[PDB]
Amino acid sequence: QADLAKYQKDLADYPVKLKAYEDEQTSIKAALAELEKHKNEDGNLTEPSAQNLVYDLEPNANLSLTTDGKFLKASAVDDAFSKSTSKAKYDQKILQLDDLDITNLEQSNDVASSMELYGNFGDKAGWSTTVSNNSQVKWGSVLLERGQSATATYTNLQNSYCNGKKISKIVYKYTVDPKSKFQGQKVWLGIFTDPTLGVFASAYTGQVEKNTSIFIKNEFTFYDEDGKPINFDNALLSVASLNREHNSIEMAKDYSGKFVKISGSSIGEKNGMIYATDTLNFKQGEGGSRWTMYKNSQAGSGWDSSDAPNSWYGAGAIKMSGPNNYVTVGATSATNVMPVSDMPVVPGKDNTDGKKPNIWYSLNGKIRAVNVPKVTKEKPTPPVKPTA
Amino acid sequence: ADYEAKLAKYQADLAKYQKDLADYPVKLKAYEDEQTSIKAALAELEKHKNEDGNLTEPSAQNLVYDLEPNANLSLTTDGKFLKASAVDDAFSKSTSKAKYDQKILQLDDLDITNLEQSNDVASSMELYGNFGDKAGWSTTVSNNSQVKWGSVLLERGQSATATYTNLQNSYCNGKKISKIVYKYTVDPKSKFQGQKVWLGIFTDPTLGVFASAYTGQVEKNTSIFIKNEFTFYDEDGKPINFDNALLSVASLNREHNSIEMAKDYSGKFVKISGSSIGEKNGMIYATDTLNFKQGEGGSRWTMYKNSQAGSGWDSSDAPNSWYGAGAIKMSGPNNYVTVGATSATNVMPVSDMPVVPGKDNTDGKKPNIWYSLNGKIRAVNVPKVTKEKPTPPVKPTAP
Amino acid sequence: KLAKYQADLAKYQKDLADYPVKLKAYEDEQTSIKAALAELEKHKNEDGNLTEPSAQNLVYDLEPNANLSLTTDGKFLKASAVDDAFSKSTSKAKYDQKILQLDDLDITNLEQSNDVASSMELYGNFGDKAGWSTTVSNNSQVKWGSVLLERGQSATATYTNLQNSYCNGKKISKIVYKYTVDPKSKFQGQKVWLGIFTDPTLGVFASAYTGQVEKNTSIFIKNEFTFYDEDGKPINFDNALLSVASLNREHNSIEMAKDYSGKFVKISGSSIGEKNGMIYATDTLNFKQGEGGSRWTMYKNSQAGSGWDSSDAPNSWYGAGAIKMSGPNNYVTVGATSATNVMPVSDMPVVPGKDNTDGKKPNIWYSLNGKIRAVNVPKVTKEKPTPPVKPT
Amino acid sequence: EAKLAKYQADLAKYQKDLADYPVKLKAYEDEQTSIKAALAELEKHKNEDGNLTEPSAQNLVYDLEPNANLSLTTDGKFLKASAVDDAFSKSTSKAKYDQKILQLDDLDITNLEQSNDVASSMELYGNFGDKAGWSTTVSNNSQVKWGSVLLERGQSATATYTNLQNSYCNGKKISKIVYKYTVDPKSKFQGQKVWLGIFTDPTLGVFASAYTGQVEKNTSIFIKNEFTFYDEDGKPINFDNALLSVASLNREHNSIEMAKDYSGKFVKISGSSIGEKNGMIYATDTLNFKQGEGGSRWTMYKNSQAGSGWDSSDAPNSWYGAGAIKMSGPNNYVTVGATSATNVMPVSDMPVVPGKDNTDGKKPNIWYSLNGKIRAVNVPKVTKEKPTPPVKPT
Ligand SMILES: O=C(NCCc1ccc(O)c(O)c1)Nc1ccc(O)c(O)c1
Ligand SMILES: O=C(NCCc1ccc(O)c(O)c1)Nc1ccc(O)c(O)c1
Ligand SMILES: O=C(NCCc1ccc(O)c(O)c1)Nc1ccc(O)c(O)c1
Ligand SMILES: O=C(NCCc1ccc(O)c(O)c1)Nc1ccc(O)c(O)c1
Ligand SMILES: [Ca+2]
Ligand SMILES: [Ca+2]
Ligand SMILES: [Ca+2]
Ligand SMILES: [Ca+2]
Ligand code: NA
Ligand code: NA
Ligand code: NA
Repeated sequence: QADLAKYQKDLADYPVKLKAYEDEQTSIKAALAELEKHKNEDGNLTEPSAQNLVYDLEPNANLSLTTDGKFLKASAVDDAFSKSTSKAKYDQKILQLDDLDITNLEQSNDVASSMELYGNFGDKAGWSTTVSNNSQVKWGSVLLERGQSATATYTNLQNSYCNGKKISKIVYKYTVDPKSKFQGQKVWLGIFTDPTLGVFASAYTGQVEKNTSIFIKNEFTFYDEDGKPINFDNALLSVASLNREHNSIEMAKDYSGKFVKISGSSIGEKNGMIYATDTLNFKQGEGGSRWTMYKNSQAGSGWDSSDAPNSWYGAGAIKMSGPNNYVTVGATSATNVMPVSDMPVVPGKDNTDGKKPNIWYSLNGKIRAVNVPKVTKEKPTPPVKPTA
Repeated sequence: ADYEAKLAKYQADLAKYQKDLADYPVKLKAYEDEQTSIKAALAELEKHKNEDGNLTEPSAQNLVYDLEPNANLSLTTDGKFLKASAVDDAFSKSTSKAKYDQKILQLDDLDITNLEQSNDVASSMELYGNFGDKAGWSTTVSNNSQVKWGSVLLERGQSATATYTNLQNSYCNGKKISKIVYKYTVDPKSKFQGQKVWLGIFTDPTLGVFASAYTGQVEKNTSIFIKNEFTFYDEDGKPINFDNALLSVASLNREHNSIEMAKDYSGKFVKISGSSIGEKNGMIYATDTLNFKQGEGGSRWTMYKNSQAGSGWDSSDAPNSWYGAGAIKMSGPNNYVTVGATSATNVMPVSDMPVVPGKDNTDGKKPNIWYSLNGKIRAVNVPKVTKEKPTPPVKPTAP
Repeated sequence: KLAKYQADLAKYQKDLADYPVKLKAYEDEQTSIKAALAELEKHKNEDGNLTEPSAQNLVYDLEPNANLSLTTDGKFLKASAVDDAFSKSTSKAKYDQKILQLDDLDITNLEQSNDVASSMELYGNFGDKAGWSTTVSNNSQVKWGSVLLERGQSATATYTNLQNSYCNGKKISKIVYKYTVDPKSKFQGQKVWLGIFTDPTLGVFASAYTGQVEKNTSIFIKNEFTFYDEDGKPINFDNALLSVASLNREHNSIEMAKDYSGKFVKISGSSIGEKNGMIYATDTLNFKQGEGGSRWTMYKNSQAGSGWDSSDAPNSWYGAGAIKMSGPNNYVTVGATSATNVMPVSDMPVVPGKDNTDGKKPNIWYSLNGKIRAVNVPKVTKEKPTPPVKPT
Repeated sequence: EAKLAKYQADLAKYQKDLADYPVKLKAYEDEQTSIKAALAELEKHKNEDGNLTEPSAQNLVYDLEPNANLSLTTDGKFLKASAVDDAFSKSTSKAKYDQKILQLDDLDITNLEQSNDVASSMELYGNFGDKAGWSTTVSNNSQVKWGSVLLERGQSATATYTNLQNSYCNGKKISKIVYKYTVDPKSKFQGQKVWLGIFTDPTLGVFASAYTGQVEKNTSIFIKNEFTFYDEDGKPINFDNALLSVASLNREHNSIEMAKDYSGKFVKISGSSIGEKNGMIYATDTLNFKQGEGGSRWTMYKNSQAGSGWDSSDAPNSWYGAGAIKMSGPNNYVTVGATSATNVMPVSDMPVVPGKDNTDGKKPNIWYSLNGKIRAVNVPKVTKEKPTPPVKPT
């Protein structure tokens, strides 16, 4: 049919595609050869590896959402943000997600028929958030009980590829782990339209909680332009911003694939859990922490930043394969993880202090090790000429 | 005994040392006199810092970088080079065709859909503009003055790197600039509906770049943003560490429905007194008024020249150019800034916007922008630092 | 009470000692005033002279140290909020040059709910803004309290701590002055910012300006005032001359007074006259020399006689008139209006290059005081003294 | 025959004037040559300490009039020498009074506000008569006399100075000066009255005080000065680029002495603390009270330190606290006063002196003078008028 003109163009373009593929392969192999000489230096993967999951930022993605919980009205999200422990920041045109008291989301009058978006856009453009400051973020919100879930279909992806195949759709299921130890009965899930931004999960009702935890199970499958699942092939899933304070541990567990250590990172694997195993990582000098997670006077501080060079201090990876992968990410009181005997002691700070049962987390391909070569080009197949 | 070759070397170095030593007092006196003049000028400018067109904090300009019409441009990219054939063809069709048929290259009317075919791709950069068989044509850049640009087609995250050489008039803190390496990257946060961006990178580095995602229709809630990372090099190919250099961020147009801005920049914002341009939330733009038409949206002057006094401020010759300009004080060898255009609704709510009768602030805009980053600071009477403090020559030791 | 019949008798002794001096001062001031009026009757039709010669018994020119108290049925505005509004929108530019440009203030940023205060707060080029400039009196210090009013709403100002002002020789100790937004004003918004200056002779700035000029627009403030003496007793004006000044008329805008007690008094040669119960530039503009029949330019420039719109300008009278007033309670509405609201385009002066239908900002600065702009008007400062009474 | 005698005496007076005309003309031409050479020389030193930035001669010779006679009118109250002396003997003043010192800046004017303090005519007071040998803060051991008035805001006193002996303007002898002092209504002193001590020597200026014994925050006293100079014939003398010395503008950490609302143009002395900003002449950028404090180069009172005592009438570095006003025309004016620093600028903008509160209250008083004693160095004086040849009587 008219297939022969697309064959002509594909054939004219095949040598360029092939040379690009071979050049990138050459560069990747040279980069890995060099990285083998620094694999035990700070910020490097201990086992050198390329990244074939190019998946760092999708700010223009469109989000669709199903749930067996309740959708929340954007009105209700706004109202809850305007009250209780968040109200202060709300009055300074700041959306403080970790201060949101979800008690004001639990009325039945707050429930919507479909997902509605909220964030620092629209009539709140120019506000900033705790997620990306004044960069614009939008999220749909659901209210879940233990065991209930929300399924997010992200489309309109523009920058993400898997071993050179374009990722056109991501279907992600967030489930509230029933073994979570939060004192409340509901969880607010703010699912960002950008899938690389992950989710904010909160059972916070305005007071801190001892021996508490919130854990979200994540099951995801990636799809190409044909709606065909993409089988991961030693893809590197970035698990980053695993903060550990003196009284709180952010961790991942129950995951497919193999933990991948970043050399010099506080994050390691112990008893099937990925977290800061031996030191804190909140403030320099406290509990063996090398750097401060927020920015201040000290050099190397502010590592809990997406663009921070020493981001890797709070990050690790998971080597994954297959089309369906999963991992549970959450926050838990230190006492749930280990006895107080085993804990680092920080002068003036009680390890038994309560913590807010909330967490912001994301799972993407933005691996935090340095000089990780990306696999962006697929080996092209020769075009076939159509039959007349 | 081949200590004769070293002896000839030593003797010619000993004559060059003697000439350098003969010229050192003159160089030192010139440097000290320029320092005296600059300090007196800054002391004088401190008395006008709250008057129209003056820097809020008086400062000298040690980045002499306004004019390089003869520069040579080489270009790398991870996108696709565009043939001059293809650029011409795209200019000859669609929303651009009209002006093309009047022998005018209207860059902001170019529909880049006719640049997205693969037969349009070249293996190396090709130049296009109002020269050759199009000499005498007009462009929206410098009217009929001759301009040339190379073209690339990039997706989000892709980039083009421009090496400008053959520089003739540019200096930084008195060190002559011999090479500029400049990387233009398509910001993935751009909100244009397409997937491609045409970059026209002008051979004159002071002319900046034209970026366009325009496909023939305006777009609501749209934006195009280009990240710029640059390093300047001297005669020896050694990077030049900026020392409070003033990078002019100029012609930041704000219409009723669209804002041109700079953000994510190294250095600190430098205000021009009375300018529409200020800084808010880490972005440099017309924060509180428009600057398109006198009387519309609080703007003091009209950007195009007409009957009204002070109009045509969006020109290079315009004495009130500073009305649409600001600066960035920068230091270090590697500097960066993202410049772009975005629909007003992306920046602030309609509640907060200036109201212009008869014009919808939510109107779509073309996702394109022309911008340039140079040393042509638009404040008035800014003294230039042209002379570098000389080091005494060292005597060579005999062989 | 036995001690007071010695303090009143000691204060009587001094009152009796100065009564001859007070009486001599009164009688010569009377002589000088009568001679001045006799002379002025010979120039009453010369430029800058009152058409009907008259003395000024309202000494009321400058009260920079007066204290201002304020009630309202509108909303008080926080000084913080006023500052914030000045820092934004059409004023921001001048604000960043340490200038408070009152006629450029976009009052939309005063209409938020946090902007309201429980009591009047002062703002101006004082305090942490000392050394700043205003469009009111340039580098001189001015302070004003601010309210946000709807049509028909009002603010009442009590000025005390007056130091230099007198009425029929009687010292003025208190002025009560009510500003009301005329509901017939045609501005496009629903709110008006009132900046009421602590110096009552500086009047008020009224603005409905929202960042855009407006066609067929107007802002009008009703003024009802009563003056009080030391004993807190109202003072009955007796042909007092109220100066209605700086009535600017551009090609598209007319500043005027109307609905006033008393009778208009013309200054000979002034652009200002009375027509259809309104006091304004009746026949010519007064903005630029040669434009619309205007003799002089209101701002200072190249031309002789320019800069008439100044307190110290010798030809200020070109934009001023008077109102002869009597009684204790007087009133007048002052405002600005688009020329199209006053007369058809048929009747308007034609200025090449300028559209008479151009929109204008719905704001105005005005003041009503005793600084009559006619020349050589003798002032009545001395009261005829009453003989003291002896206590018993 | 009765008028042929007058024609003969006019013919001898013409004969005399004609005999003196060549000498007068040669003297004038020689002084013009000397002044032009001096200005040519001064232009090469115009940016050195103590020099006028734009070199100029001084044609207002007006330094010293100790024998001048003063007459005074007012719309306020004349003060008796009785009352001035009594007030000097009491309150914040009394101490210095007991050591035979008249300390004007310590005078509590509260004891001038009673009614038998009032006189029908000006009366003089000072370190003369039974107080000869006393000291004043004006000229210390030199004899000075002043008449005193009590004014409210807007009230004024007009001084006619005659019997002038040493002062000239563009070569014309000054025979009379009429000078009006008005209390600026914008003054912020807490009081309601001002004492004006107007010295018989017009070059000594005036002392203005609203001081009632306590310092005042956010305070100010300002006196408006309007003056016209007259020649032998009673004709006003039209100034022609005369230099009016605006001097002793002291700026402490909490107080600024300044001039404003002036006819003419400000003239800067190179290296002086005094400059012009927003139409006001004062120490614009540094204090000038004590060396090292607030950027001040020298100490205003005399002590050990070199260059100190600059606030002196003879001090060679007088120019450190001085500027000038180039004036023309017959009627000139300027308002001089003292004001709390907070009235001029925010504390943010103020020079910082450790241990000293910039918001401290100050006494609302000031001594100032406006004369021709220009404090820049080597300013050539213009003493000779171009003479006109006499005309012969008929
Ligand atoms: O790395 C992070 N998060 C920084 C930690 C943080 C910052 C501020 C807080 O207020 C806060 O609670 C936590 N964020 C990120 C975002 C998007 C990504 O695509 C991505 O790959 C990583
Ligand atoms: O240097 C320039 N560039 C030309 C701007 C322009 C753009 C598109 C056109 O179509 C056009 O005609 C002109 N003029 C300028 C720059 C910076 C300024 O702040 C400013 O106020 C004026
Ligand atoms: O002296 C005043 N008021 C202040 C002067 C002024 C300052 C800034 C302005 O923007 C402005 O409009 C007016 N009234 C006056 C002056 C001149 C007249 O011809 C007259 O009739 C009244
Ligand atoms: O010499 C004078 N005026 C009299 C000095 C004086 C004033 C008040 C006193 O209380 C006092 O004791 C002495 N004027 C002057 C002096 C020094 C200067 O640097 C300058 O610019 C001007
Ligand atoms: Ca975290
Ligand atoms: Ca532009
Ligand atoms: Ca007016
Ligand atoms: Ca002094
Ligand atoms: Na975040
Ligand atoms: Na251009
Ligand atoms: Na005014």
